[PDB]
Amino acid sequence: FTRWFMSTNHKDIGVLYLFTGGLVGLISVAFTVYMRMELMAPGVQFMCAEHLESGLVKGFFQSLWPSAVENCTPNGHLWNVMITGHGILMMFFVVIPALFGGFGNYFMPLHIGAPDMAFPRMNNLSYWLYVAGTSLAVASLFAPGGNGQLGSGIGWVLYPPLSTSESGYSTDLAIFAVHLSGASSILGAINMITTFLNMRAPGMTMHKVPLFAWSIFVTAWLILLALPVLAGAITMLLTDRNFGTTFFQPSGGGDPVLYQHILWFFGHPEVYIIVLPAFGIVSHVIATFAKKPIFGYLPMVYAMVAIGVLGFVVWAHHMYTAGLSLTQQSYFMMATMVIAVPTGIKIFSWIATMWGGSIELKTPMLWALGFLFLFTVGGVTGIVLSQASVDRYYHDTYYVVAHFHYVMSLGAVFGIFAGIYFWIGKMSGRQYPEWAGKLHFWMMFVGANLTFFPQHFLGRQGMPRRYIDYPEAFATWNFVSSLGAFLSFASFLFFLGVIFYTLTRGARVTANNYWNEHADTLEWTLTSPPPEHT
Amino acid sequence: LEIIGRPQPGGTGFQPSASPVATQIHWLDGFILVIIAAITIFVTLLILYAVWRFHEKRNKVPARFTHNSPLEIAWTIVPIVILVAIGAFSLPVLFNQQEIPEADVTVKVTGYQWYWGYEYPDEEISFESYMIGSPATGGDNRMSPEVEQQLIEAGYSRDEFLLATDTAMVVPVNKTVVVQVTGADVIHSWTVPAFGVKQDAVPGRLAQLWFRAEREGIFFGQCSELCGISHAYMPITVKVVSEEAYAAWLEQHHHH
Ligand code: HEA
Ligand code: HEA
Ligand SMILES: CCCCCCCCCCO[C@@H]1O[C@H](CO)[C@@H](O[C@H]2O[C@H](CO)[C@@H](O)[C@H](O)[C@H]2O)[C@H](O)[C@H]1O
Ligand SMILES: CCCCCCCCCCO[C@@H]1O[C@H](CO)[C@@H](O[C@H]2O[C@H](CO)[C@@H](O)[C@H](O)[C@H]2O)[C@H](O)[C@H]1O
Ligand SMILES: CCCCCCCCCCO[C@@H]1O[C@H](CO)[C@@H](O[C@H]2O[C@H](CO)[C@@H](O)[C@H](O)[C@H]2O)[C@H](O)[C@H]1O
Ligand SMILES: CCCCCCCCCCO[C@@H]1O[C@H](CO)[C@@H](O[C@H]2O[C@H](CO)[C@@H](O)[C@H](O)[C@H]2O)[C@H](O)[C@H]1O
Ligand SMILES: OC[C@H]1O[C@H](O[C@H]2[C@H](O)[C@@H](O)[C@@H](O)O[C@@H]2CO)[C@H](O)[C@@H](O)[C@@H]1O
Ligand SMILES: CCCCCCCCCCCCC
Ligand SMILES: CCCCCCCCCCCCC
Ligand SMILES: CCCCCCCCCCCCC
Ligand SMILES: CCCCCCCCCCCCC
Ligand SMILES: CCCCCCCCCCCCC
Ligand SMILES: CCCCCCCCCCCCC
Ligand SMILES: CCCCCCCCCCCCC
Ligand SMILES: CCCCCCCCCCCCC
Ligand SMILES: CCCCCCCCCCCCC
Ligand SMILES: CCCCCCCCCCCCC
Ligand SMILES: CCCC[C@@H](O)[C@@H](O)CO
Ligand SMILES: CCCC[C@@H](O)[C@@H](O)CO
Ligand SMILES: [Ca+2]
Ligand SMILES: [Cu+2]
Ligand SMILES: [Cu+2]
Ligand SMILES: [Cu+2]
Ligand SMILES: [Mg+2]
Repeated sequence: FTRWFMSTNHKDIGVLYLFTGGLVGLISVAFTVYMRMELMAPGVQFMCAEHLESGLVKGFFQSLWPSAVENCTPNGHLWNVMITGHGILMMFFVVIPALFGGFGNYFMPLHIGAPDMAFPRMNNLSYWLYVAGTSLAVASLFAPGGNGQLGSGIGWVLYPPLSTSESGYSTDLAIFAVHLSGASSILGAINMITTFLNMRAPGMTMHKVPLFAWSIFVTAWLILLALPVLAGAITMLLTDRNFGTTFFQPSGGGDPVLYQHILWFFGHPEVYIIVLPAFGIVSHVIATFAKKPIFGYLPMVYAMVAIGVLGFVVWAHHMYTAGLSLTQQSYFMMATMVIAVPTGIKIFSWIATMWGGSIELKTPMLWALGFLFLFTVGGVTGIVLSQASVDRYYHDTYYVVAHFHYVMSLGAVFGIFAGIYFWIGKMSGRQYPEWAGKLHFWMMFVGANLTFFPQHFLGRQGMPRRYIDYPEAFATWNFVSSLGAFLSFASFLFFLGVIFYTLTRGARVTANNYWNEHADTLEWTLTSPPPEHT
Repeated sequence: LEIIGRPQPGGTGFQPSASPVATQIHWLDGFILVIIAAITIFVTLLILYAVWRFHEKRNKVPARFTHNSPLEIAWTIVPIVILVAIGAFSLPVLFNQQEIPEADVTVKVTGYQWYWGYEYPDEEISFESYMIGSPATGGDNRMSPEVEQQLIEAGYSRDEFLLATDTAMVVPVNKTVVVQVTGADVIHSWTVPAFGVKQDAVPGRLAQLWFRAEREGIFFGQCSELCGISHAYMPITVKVVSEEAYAAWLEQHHHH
């Protein structure tokens, strides 16, 4: 029953994180469907202030049917609350819990030959803090918030003075949610690092550790430095809001830009915390289906270390228009460009792994090959954005939105899907139907590119971020992007059907290693599923 | 006045340039776009070729190499070289952008929730600019028969809804304009795509930007820092006019 939720075993905890991250992902993806319904056409047709005067279930269902513009008073606060909830859920309650809490907890001990993590009760606590934080984030949506409505419409990074002046206590709930997510991440990281350092199998030297376990190890270190700094930033928001401090209020001598330095000191590392475990999965998947050992194992490890270190000295590329000196803009621009070098080494080494292999195009490999192409698309627009003189035009436009959905939704998320199809047989004892995996891949690949590639055009044409409505000239590519989002949502509902089918009636797995001998890490020597004592 | 600084239906490129700084952005971006498109096509072709050439039915026995020293040196040095080339062209543009020249015209701009305040300190002119269709003009941030008639009466069309304001920032062509930007309540951001300028309007700070418009016309921007409920509804209209038409506008404001 609920003895799933009480387990301390790293495999059980990993599975909780994976299912929960997927459920929260469905919530946040559903928000984006509603967002793209409103952005499909200029004029506001869905987010009408008139829906507020009904109940909370009457108003909900009215909100999903378009109104005529003359019957729809634009409610910008609902727009701002949706995109804020969308971003907060994704960045704190979906992809890192899936990759780090999910695949990290399940497979890193297996990959290093550890029977369990150093602190199993602390690992179970980490999961409950994650659920608590998620619950507070969702609760904030229904709490008294800005403009005498419900929810915080302040953006996922909570900039003051907007965040500190938002009425209600919704924003305080969102700050507590983020606090709880940071605690979950730090506990997880403490467990990862201790287990990696102390509980490796004797005879597994550190230079025989699989790349995925390396990626979880580096990620855990980034968390330990970045998340306490975030806890400081948002506690200062909480005291400016509630305890009379003036850290970010100019009337009391404070400076709103100070918050941005502290937030982004966490905020850039956050995205390398997202993507590094995806890098690790891609290395395991490509080696398996190219039937060839990973090219340049030691450069792969060093590149992840370099990326993680460089990730701490680039933060002000999020602040080129916030009043930075020309000297600061020049430094942060050049520091940011360096990250392309270790990332390129990993992209080229993945291609070199395929080169001369015997390539099998099964579903996990499709996700990994899509990752290589789409993460590169997103990575190079990041390099565009590092150029402060071009970012002057692109900052706070949909060009930025296009950039970060390519690296996250077409990149890190492709890693998540690669992992699920790679490992669902190993975790469950049941195999996914191959044709459905491939159809899921192609629907997502077509839909997600239709969603986000036209957002480059919108950004180049000057469409700002965080807008409920837009000038008529932006209609064409917003319509295309919304169609892509609807196709992608169908792909995701299909995927959930594939998972339901797989876990209830999928073909029984008979082999310890149902792939091939080039899946050469320790989980493939165990049964499918592995024994209770991992 | 011709409407120049605005998005166009189905557009995929930048808004037209009307300043030397905007022109440099177009050149720098186009240069980088050719590079990253080459890199991306190259990466994509390598993957597709590898999949075709080394598909399991075509190459049944995989190789086992994991190193290639000349190739790994090459694929570390060439990226560094490419980045240095980009930075070499992009740092000059950045310096030209951020070094404030001597002003011919000075405007102080204040972002409010949700509108902009303009002050010309040399001229003792001040006014506020609201979106046509905002509550200030009797609307509620949506198109309506009244709003389209207001747009028409002000010299615009329904297509400029969410861009056109009731008053415009008027400046002379081919003169250096220095804009001082601050925020009154929360952070806003003042921008004009056609001029290649954007500067956050931060409460407690006065930041500067500059532009020199190289042709007359109408140029639009939109508030570019999420500021609350009508973030989408506090745009920017700049009218670039002849030196003589600029003076005529100044004189229309002179109280006798
Ligand atoms: C997975 C998450 C993720 C990842 C990995 C990245 C990776 C990068 N990002 Fe991104 N980014 C975000 C998520 C991510 N980002 C988010 C969420 C925001 C917005 C935050 C907000 O405001 O809400 C953001 C915004 C953001 C900004 C601020 C823009 C603005 O708001 O105006 C900048 C500025 O430089 C930036 C740049 C980069 C760079 C240089 C990389 C590099 O790490 C990329 C390196 C990879 C490559 C370059 C491709 C592979 C390399 C090669 C093939 C070698 C050859 C290539 C060259 C020589 C160029 N991104
Ligand atoms: C991981 C991060 C992530 C992901 C996956 C996404 C996914 C999507 N997002 Fe994004 N988005 C953000 C992070 C992400 N987003 C952030 C940080 C912001 C900024 C918020 C702000 O401005 O403050 C943002 C803002 C943002 C905007 C701009 C809002 C604005 O400026 O007003 C838009 C516009 O359409 C958008 C749309 C979408 C759509 C249509 C999808 C998807 O529907 C595309 C299709 C994807 C899928 C169908 C599946 C995704 C899979 C998972 C999430 C994995 C689930 C887990 C398991 C399966 C274990 N989101
Ligand atoms: C995949 C799962 C979920 C997918 C959900 C898809 C929802 C699609 C909504 C249908 O389109 C909306 O509703 C009306 C029928 O299309 C249109 O009315 C509109 O008609 C005109 C369209 O130009 C507008 O100007 C009017 O403002 C407006 O009321 C309008 O175009 C559009 O907003
Ligand atoms: C969007 C969501 C993302 C998808 C996530 C991927 C799905 C994860 C795999 C399912 O989890 C496994 O299912 C098995 C069910 O067969 C369990 O085996 C177990 O079954 C018995 C109880 O059912 C136990 O006593 C045994 O220890 C063990 O063999 C096992 O514990 C459990 O972890
Ligand atoms: C929420 C929106 C979701 C929209 C999703 C749209 C769903 C489209 C379903 C298409 O129908 C399927 O086509 C497959 C064609 O491959 C068939 O598999 C067949 O072909 C496979 C590939 O050869 C074989 O492995 C199988 O034996 C064989 O069932 C499969 O049975 C059949 O049902
Ligand atoms: C919005 C909700 C979306 C729902 C998503 C549902 C996705 C999962 C569908 C899997 O479909 C099954 O795949 C099998 C292929 O793996 C088929 O077996 C077929 O093919 C096998 C393999 O050849 C044969 O042995 C079987 O007898 C034969 O029925 C089977 O018919 C088909 O139904
Ligand atoms: O656009 C030309 C630009 O050149 C100079 O700026 C140099 C600077 O002097 C150097 O220190 C270098 O590191 O940065 C800039 C790169 O061009 C002028 O000083 C500057 O005013 C001028 O705009
Ligand atoms: C059932 C969970 C998915 C939520 C769908 C998002 C639509 C939200 C509509 C907002 C209505 C405001 C009252
Ligand atoms: C002409 C009357 C309106 C026809 C369009 C209705 C579309 C409603 C779509 C609702 C989808 C909710 C998920
Ligand atoms: C009692 C005020 C809140 C204290 C939180 C920390 C403030 C110090 C700044 C630290 C910056 C992040 C480490
Ligand atoms: C814990 C890291 C905090 C982020 C650094 C804050 C730097 C403040 C620099 C202010 C620069 C004024 C010129
Ligand atoms: C970017 C990923 C593309 C990978 C190409 C896959 C080609 C699939 C050919 C069909 C193989 C049997 C269905
Ligand atoms: C296991 C063999 C199945 C063959 C590939 C199925 C996927 C077909 C591509 C569909 C593309 C639609 C978007
Ligand atoms: C490279 C991904 C492309 C995704 C499709 C977007 C459509 C682009 C069409 C551009 C030309 C239309 C006139
Ligand atoms: C001009 C009216 C456009 C309305 C079209 C609605 C398209 C909805 C498509 C949903 C597709 C889901 C895959
Ligand atoms: C490699 C991704 C680059 C995304 C930028 C798309 C820009 C399209 C250029 C069109 C410009 C028309 C002049
Ligand atoms: C607004 C007119 C300027 C247009 C700039 C086009 C420059 C393209 C740069 C191409 C460089 C290739 C190496
Ligand atoms: C590898 C990083 C390249 C640095 C580059 O941007 C500048 O230093 C070129 O002047
Ligand atoms: C163009 C006429 C100049 C009028 C001048 O007196 C005013 O701008 C100052 O108040
Ligand atoms: Ca709409
Ligand atoms: Cu960053
Ligand atoms: Cu504003
Ligand atoms: Cu704003
Ligand atoms: Mg901004």
